[PDB]
Order: sequence, then C-alpha cells, then structure tokens
Amino acid sequence: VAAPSVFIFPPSDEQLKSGTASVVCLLNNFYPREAKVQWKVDNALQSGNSQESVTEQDSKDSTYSLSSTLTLSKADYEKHKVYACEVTHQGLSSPVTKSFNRGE
Amino acid sequence: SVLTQSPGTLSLSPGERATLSCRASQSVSSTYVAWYQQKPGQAPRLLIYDASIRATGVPDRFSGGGSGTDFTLTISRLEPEDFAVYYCQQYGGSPFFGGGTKVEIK
Amino acid sequence: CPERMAHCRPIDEFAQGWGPITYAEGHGSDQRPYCWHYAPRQCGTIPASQVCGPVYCFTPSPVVVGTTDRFILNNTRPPQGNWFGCTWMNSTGFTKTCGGPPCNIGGVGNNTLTCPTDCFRKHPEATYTKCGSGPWLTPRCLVDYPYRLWHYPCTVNFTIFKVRMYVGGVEHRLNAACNI
Amino acid sequence: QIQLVQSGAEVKKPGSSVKVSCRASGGSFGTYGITWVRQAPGQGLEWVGGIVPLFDRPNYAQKFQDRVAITADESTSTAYMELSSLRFDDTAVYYCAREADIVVGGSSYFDSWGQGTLVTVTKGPSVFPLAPSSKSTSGGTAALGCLVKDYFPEPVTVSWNSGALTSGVHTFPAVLQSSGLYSLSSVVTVPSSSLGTQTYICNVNHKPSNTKVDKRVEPK
Repeated sequence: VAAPSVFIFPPSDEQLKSGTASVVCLLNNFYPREAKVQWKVDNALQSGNSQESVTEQDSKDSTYSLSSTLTLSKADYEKHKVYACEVTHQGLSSPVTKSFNRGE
Repeated sequence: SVLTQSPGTLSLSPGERATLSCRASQSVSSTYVAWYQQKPGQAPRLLIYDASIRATGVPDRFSGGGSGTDFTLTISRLEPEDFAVYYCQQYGGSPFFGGGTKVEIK
Repeated sequence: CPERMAHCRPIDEFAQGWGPITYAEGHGSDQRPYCWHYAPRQCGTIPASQVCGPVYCFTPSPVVVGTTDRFILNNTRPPQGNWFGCTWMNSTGFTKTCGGPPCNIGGVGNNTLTCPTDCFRKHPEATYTKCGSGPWLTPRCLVDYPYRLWHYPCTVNFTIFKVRMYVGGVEHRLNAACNI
Repeated sequence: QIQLVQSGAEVKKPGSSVKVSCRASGGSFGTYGITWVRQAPGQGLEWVGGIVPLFDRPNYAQKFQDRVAITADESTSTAYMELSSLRFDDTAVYYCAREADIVVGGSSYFDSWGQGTLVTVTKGPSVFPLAPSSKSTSGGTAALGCLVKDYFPEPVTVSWNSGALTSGVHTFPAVLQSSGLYSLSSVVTVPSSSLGTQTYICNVNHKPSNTKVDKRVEPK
C-alpha cells in the first residue's frame, strides 16, 4: 500500500571541482511518516553527516517525500568506490538495495 | 548588561501616562544620560540629554529626570503620533546604549 | 613672530614608528621653546631663587604650584601623582621647560620626531597620558591659560574651544587653543 | 547640518571590506565630530565609533577594535568608515551623526542624524544539476532536480521551464549544515516521452543576492 520508491542522485561534475560532494537519496510515495535510511559506504555505517528533510503534506494523502543528503569532502571521496542507501519503512516489502555502485 | 529597561513592550491609549525606566547597573554615571525616539523606519531623534535638559523642537510632554541612578522618561498626554522605540544611552567615559522599549500606542 | 614661526619644522614631520615605542630622556636644552618641536628635561630639586612669575603646571588641568622654598617639582604622571610637566619664565627673558621623559618613537630618519605629545599619525599608538610631557595636546593645540600668550607669543591667531579629556578614568573639562 | 550620507555597498559578500561615506554640507568641518552608529534590522542601536577631525585620533567601541577604521578628509569635508572582515551578522543600517561637544577618549550625544545606508551581506546560491544517471533505466518515468546549497538568507524560489510542470514539483524545506549555510534539493518526476529532448531549466531566484541562475539538466 503506497510503498516507497527509491532514487539516487550522485554529485555534480562541477561539485567535485568545487569540493564537498553530496550524494542524495530520494524516497517517493510512502503514506506513513516513518522511515530509516542507512548510508552505507562499502561496509561502514556513516553517521557523522546525514541531513534528512521531509515534505509537509500532499493535501490528498499522507504521501510525503524524503530527501537524505550525505556530505563528504573531495579528498575523502577518492579511494572509495560504492555508496548506498538502504531503506526500512512501514511498507517494508522486504529491503531494497539500489546502490550507487561506482565512485565515478 | 550595564543599562536595561524593565518595562519591555508597552501599550497604552491617548490621554494616558507612561514612565519608562533605564537602570544604570553599578556606577552613578555622574548624571550622563540621553534619550531618543525612533519611528517605524525614520531616523532616531534626540529628546533629552543629561536626563534633565530638554532639546529644541520637542514639547514639554517629554519630561525626563533622574538622580544618581534609575533615570526616567515620563510621557504625559500621549498622542497617536507617539509610537516609537525609545532608547537610553550613557555617554562620557563608558559609552553604551540601552534596551529599546516598544510603546504600542493605539 | 620674529624668526620663530618661519622655519621651525613641518607639522607633518617625516619618519614614523618602525615598531615598539620606548621611553627616552635625551636631556634636550638647546633653544627656547618657540614651537612644539622640543624635548623637555626632568628637573628634580631646583633652586627656588631665580624663578619669577607664575609657575602654572599641567595636570593637564593647569594648577599654580608655588616653589616650597625662597632665597620643587618631581615630575610624575597623574596616574602616579603630580603633573605631566610645565614651564616658567625667569632671569633676563629666558624661558625654560620641564616634563616627563621625552617620549621617543622607534624608527629611522634624519630628524625622527621626539614625540612630546599626541603625534598619532606618525605612530598609531601615542596617547597623551603615556607619551606627553608639556602643555601641547596635539602638534597644533595648547592648553590656554592667562600666561599662555606670555610664554608662547606666537600663538595669537589660534581660536579657543571647550574640550573634555579622559585621563584614565578622570574627566577634565578644559579650554584648548587650536588653529585651523 | 545636512548630512548627504552617500550609499556605500548596499550588497556585499562575506569576508569583504565596506567603505561608507558621509558628507557634511555647511558649517566648519574640522571642529565637530562625526559618529557612526549601526542598527540591525530589528535590534537596538550599537555605537560603532567616532572621530573628531582636529585631534587626529578616532575612538572605537571595545568590540569594534582591530577591525574598523575611520578617516576624515577636510579638503572635501567628508568622513569615511572602513569595516573589514564582514560577517553575516553585520547586516544592518549604518547612520552618521554629529557629536554635540568635542570629547577626547570618550563619546557624546548625537544632535542631528543622517540618512542610513543599508548594508546587505549575503552569499548567492550555487546551483548544481542532479542528473538522472542510472545507466540502466531504459524506460519511462525518471526523477530530476536542481540541487541548491551555500546561501545564508533563507528565501529561495525554484521553478521549471519559465513556469510549467507544476504537477510533479517538490521543493523540500531548507536544512542547516555545519557551516551554517542552508541547503535545498528540488526534485521532479517527469516521463519525458522516455526521451531527453525538452529544455529542463530550473530558474533559481534568490532576490537578496540579486542573482537568478538557469541550469539545464540532462543525462550525460
């Protein structure tokens, strides 16, 4: 029933030049305001920097949208090649792992 | 926190009295205080300097006073054109402004 | 001003402060104090015999200090007591001055300024209370007193003003004569 | 006693220096002091400093030392204040007033004031493209957007295609970062005929910085 849909946004080609690469996870069409997002780098569960934002309301149903930003400096970006965004949510429907499998 | 104004926000109606207070903290200040007035956007104006001497152009309604500490600015016969954010400062060797009361004439 | 104001020195004397500022006592007694380019000396026990006329001395607020002897001024800054310095006319038309150690500014130049007062521009750090000796508040100002024209007769054209000085925490209301 | 206070820098950038002028018309310049006092949008007045252009020694408040300079040009009867190392808190209006009496080492009360010059300190946003790069979504619906970051003043407006695609535009709330600069990520879902052909332009208007950016986003 209105399970979340996952989208992944890497950093801009100009962002790396400017530094402070931000990787964004987006969740769409979930009815309950309840969701846990794990930003797994390789096997590390980073928690230092992960900002979450949620839409107010849809005026027709409690279908919010989630945006989770993981920030990391350009120097830390290299020597590193998988990034990832695991979601556990009321409508679990088993976990879905749509991972950004390249560091490019 | 040297000079502060207790009443904070205030609200009255024409034909009333308001007595703002500026509480010098420790030093008597040698009787050096000045009072101002700021309309909603225009520039500030000087009403009283030394807490007992009146400038030119302001009526006698703005009667200021004080001795040693706790200087006061008494506004009698409030008019609609008296809304402002009044200020108190002490000059001399320790210059510093005070807090701004928020008279809400209406 | 016969041979007095003609070529004393510019009010914007060259050279500046190369760094830290020191205290010096050059014992400057060469000519009469015609202009502000001077270096007074510290005088202790003086013989109160040749002194004539008023002995006004500058706290800066001028005060008449009569000699405690007849036929004595240990100069010290007001924070430590006494007065900054002062001058007197004595004997046959000879004027003399005394004051705290002439405040010198560390720097280079042929005629580096032995700052007797103010001189902020040449040295951003030069406050009268710490670097002043005589009655000159600033290179173009004096503390006007009745004998000011009897001591510096080259300052007639100057205009008087009312000023409020703050030395330490003490407040001095005084009249000062400056030109424009 | 007419202070034709000239505008300085209405809009500036963090870390920059600002020079604010004040011209005195009439009277004898070189005998009365000029004082600079600032007030934030809504706050109390703060004494910035003052000068008397006869005793060349400006006075500065305790908290505005080693960061503010004040100068006076008598040949043109003008007083300038140079403030360096600007900060986002410096947004305020700076007035120019006359000291009633000469004071050395102190201050005084201000008789006649002058027009205030606004001083806005802001950092314009840096828009970036959030591409739909997946490398394997050979199909229809896909999500795009325009990431925004590094702008202190909050207000921001995000649109699309000069005004269009109102069905699918989500604009999330701003979230603070460690550095104190807001961030945003406005996304969109659009089945563009399963083809990238239209000009997907996001017009990011940030009026306080007086800049608008048009960024085109498409798969690489």
